[PDB]
Amino acid sequence: VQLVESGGGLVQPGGSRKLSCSASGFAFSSFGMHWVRQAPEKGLEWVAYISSGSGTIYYADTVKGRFTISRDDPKNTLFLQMTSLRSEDTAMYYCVRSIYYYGSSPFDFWGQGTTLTVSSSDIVMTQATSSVPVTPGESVSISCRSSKSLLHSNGNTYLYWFLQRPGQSPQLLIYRMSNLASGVPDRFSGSGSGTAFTLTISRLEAEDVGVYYCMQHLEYPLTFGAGTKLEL
Amino acid sequence: DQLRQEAEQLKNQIRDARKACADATLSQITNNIDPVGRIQMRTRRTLRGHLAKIYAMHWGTDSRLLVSASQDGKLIIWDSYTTNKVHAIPLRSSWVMTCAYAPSGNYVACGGLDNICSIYNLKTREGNVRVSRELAGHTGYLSCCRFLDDNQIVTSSGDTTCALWDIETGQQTTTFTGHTGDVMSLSLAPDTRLFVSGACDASAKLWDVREGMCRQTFTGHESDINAICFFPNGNAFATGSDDATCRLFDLRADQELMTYSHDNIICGITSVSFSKSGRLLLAGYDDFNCNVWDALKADRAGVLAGHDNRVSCLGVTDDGMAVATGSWDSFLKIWN
Amino acid sequence: LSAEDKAAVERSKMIDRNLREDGEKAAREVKLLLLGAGESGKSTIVKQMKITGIVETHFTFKDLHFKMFDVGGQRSERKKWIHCFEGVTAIIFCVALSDYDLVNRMHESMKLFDSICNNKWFTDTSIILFLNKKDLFEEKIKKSPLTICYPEYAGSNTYEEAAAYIQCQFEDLNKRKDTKEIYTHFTCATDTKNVQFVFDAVTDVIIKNNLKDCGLF
Amino acid sequence: IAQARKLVEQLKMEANIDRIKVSKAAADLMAYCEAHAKEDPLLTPVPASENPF
Amino acid sequence: MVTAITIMALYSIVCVVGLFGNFLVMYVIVRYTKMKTATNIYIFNLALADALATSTLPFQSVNYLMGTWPFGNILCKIVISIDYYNMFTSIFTLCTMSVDRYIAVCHPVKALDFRTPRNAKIVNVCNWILSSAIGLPVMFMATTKYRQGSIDCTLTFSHPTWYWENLLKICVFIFAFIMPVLIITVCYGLMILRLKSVRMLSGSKEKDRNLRRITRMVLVVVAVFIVCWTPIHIYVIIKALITIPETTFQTVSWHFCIALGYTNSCLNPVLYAFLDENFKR
Amino acid sequence: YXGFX
Repeated sequence: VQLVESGGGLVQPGGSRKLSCSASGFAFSSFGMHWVRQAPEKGLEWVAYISSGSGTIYYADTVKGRFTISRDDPKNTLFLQMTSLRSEDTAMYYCVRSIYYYGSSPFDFWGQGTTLTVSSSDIVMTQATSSVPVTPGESVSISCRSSKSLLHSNGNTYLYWFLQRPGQSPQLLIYRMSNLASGVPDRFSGSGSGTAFTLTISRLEAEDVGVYYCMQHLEYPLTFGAGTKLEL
Repeated sequence: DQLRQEAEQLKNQIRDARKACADATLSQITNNIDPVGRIQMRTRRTLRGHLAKIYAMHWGTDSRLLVSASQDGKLIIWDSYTTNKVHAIPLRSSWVMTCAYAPSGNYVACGGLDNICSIYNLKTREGNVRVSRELAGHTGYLSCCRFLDDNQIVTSSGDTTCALWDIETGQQTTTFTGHTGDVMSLSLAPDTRLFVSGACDASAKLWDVREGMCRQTFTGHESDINAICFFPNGNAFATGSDDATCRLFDLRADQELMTYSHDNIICGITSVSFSKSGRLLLAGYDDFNCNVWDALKADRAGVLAGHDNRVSCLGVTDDGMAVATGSWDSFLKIWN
Repeated sequence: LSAEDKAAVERSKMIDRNLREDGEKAAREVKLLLLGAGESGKSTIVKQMKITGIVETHFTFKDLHFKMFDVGGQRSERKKWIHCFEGVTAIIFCVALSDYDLVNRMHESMKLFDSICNNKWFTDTSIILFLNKKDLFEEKIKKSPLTICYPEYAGSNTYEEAAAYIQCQFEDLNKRKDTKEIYTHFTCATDTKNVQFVFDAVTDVIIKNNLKDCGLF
Repeated sequence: IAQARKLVEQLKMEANIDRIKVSKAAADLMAYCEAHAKEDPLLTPVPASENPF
Repeated sequence: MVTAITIMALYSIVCVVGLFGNFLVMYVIVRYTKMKTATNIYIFNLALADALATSTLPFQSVNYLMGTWPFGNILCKIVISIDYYNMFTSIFTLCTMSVDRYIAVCHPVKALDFRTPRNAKIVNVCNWILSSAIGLPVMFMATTKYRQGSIDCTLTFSHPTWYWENLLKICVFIFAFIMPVLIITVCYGLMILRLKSVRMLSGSKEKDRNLRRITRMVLVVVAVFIVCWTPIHIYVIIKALITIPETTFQTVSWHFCIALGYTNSCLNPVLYAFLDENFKR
Repeated sequence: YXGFX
């Protein structure tokens, strides 16, 4: 699986720019697709979504009207045509694969990202702790409160955890509070309830240092926590 | 010729042992127990996705993800709680007779009329489902597929043999040759140590996957048997036949324990499955319906008529919440 | 109420639309079961057209996709899988016409034709029979005549009535004549219009199928 | 006699099974199924407060 | 005098049995065929169109006994709109079912391509919209112009005032009686001439009796179409051509002419949904 | 039809 974003660059305010995301090594058209963005010293913010078949499209409030997401399924390519770009849009833009069915693992692969430097109701996922120092081999418990209950009447709690190691794209660790994503080591475990959630690492190892994001998938717009930072 | 006479002497010996030293009296070990009256079950969900007559039903350990194939070569994986679909797997060998579902929930088994037991991958990356292996080696037709683990698999092929493979090698690591007819059905144990297979010889045998020799042979029918399933105690199995007779065989007793029939059914079985306690037996007749027998009294407990054509396969969950009658009217029901 | 399951319903709707278009693709195609005696004549009428147990022969002729199934190389109990072939449009029942003298063999094809023609699953489906090997039957009657394998026969030991008599002998085996038709074309190595006869009979059954679906019949 | 001798060996392996009579091996069926009639959601039907349908 | 008070009974018994039969046909369609195949879609189309057109029939009766329209402006546009909508819908449903049968018989290989139940649904929506395309001008010209003393319900014309309505009756005649008869006599006669050359129905006299049954059903449906909708379209041109004097026997026979106009809408699902094989299942 | 005029 490969996802390669392009189209980044420097743009004057008010101008337009089209990003592309080229997918290879998988059945692209069977997957929903998201754009998630990350401002320079800040967390993740969800931008847009296209379902399999293009029947359903959602935009974040702060971008609606200005950004258009589209896909060219025969050429296995996703586009985001942006116009009237403002300084507040300067971010790394991630292309993200997803799929929604019983037992599936959404948000399980992210592109490398492209940086677009621009010249010059929502569920709140509060992460009150911005950084934590951790010595190797120890065990840590991070907490993530939500402004609304994430437990749904079907019994699932729609809370996702991601890890962004420094300099790399973020990687899914846990989906729906407690299920371990494919490829993720068993040192991670998830627990929680309505409005309260917990990530726990047992015997923390090297390279695991980075930023940990909470995310709500209860309703659109998808929203991230401020991020918890690890350190050696 | 005298070797045939000694074989007949051995058959007379194993009939004399289960005739003289077996004192069933099972009109008396069931009149003390109370009946279940009459059970009423209704179609909760009508899974409506195929365009042809279907032939398969098996649920996973999640009790939600059932698999179902039909004549058009489109085995689709349903969702029992939300009526939705999660996979519509295309396949080539369109004349599918049977399917299965892995207890881990990762694989499904297919298998048609052209000697190809295809096993698929579901929980994979790189997009959609993917044909993992092409299990072959038979001459007749696959009739019932079952998984032991994600590694091993037993089947029931129309060229008189049952087979136990390894999936990563695809070679028949154990054959099972004990019949003179086509093994129509196949079922496993709760510990999956030893299985039972039903053939056209009016005989269901108990095989074990450790060695490969059939341990006991159970006869008593008059025609072909089309549905075998172990009792949830792992010590009995129900055989449905084309003689309108879903009789229950007992392993430790080692004969026909009791027979299930009724007057106005001169009809044929297609599928038999128990509940999670085995008081009721879901005999799927070809009278465009299925019956529910009080399986320790030989009495009828219910009639689950909800179709217009004959049922073909009938799966029950691992936690006993539902049955799934799948008819040739393409609209497989889920009862409760 | 359907928090992220809306995308699951959208996935199910997309693949349901895929199942619907695949069902329409299978509906405009038309399948034909192809029986035959053991090594008798079915090797010719898989070559006269354009062209494991079952093996498909997917071809086309005049904007219509045919799917032959020469199943007869599979040795098992035929009754326990023939029910998968109900709803087929035509059943080409290839018979060698010149195999009448071998060790009897014509009566074996009569027994197979009586089995498939009075079969409970095929009481409506028409059956085509391709009496092959005209190029040998026209000269194995003048020398080794038909009086061996038909004791109730007398008179015309020429081709001009013998193949017609075997055709009437096969056609006199349906017990339900008002429902199914029994078509016959004498195939040969020359004048490759056997697929024209297949197309004619399949067209004639598609007419009856559409009249049954419309309600006239 | 190449196939029937396999049948003789199989019947010789099948003859010496430990025979237990039915009243001591079908009373286990009634005792089992009475010991699991409570955990059987098709005998005693589960109401809609706990039914997942 | 006294015959009009029973003329309402003879006028409304047709509406009663028509709405009753249409309700039976739409109920057995929605409860026992489940619109899976394409033919039941057209049958339910014709049942709905004839049901709405037969429920339209008690509206006109008060214009023969009471003389006014005691419903007002608020229903005149609506009733005339749905009447001229359901009329062309019933006509074009018969035409589309006839084209469907002609494709299913005379062009069988192409019939495997065309008449799938998806395409049947979209061509049904197509001729509903094409019926609306001529029903909506009748809605846009249906005013209320008072008589000596009454409340009326009628149709006026735009500019030019006198001549524009003369186009409408000739258009309804040539587009609602001439074209459907001219399409369904050829569109069924070539089907009969094709079925006379079919080996499935040619010999073996029971099968010849089945072919005779098909020809009887086709001749009966074309004959009942002609016998029902001839005089309502002949007299509506004779009234426009020559000025008839009002005779005291005339208008009761002309409302009987309206009655056997809507008797097609009554007996059409009676002829279709009962004289098939799908009623048995 | 035939009504209203």
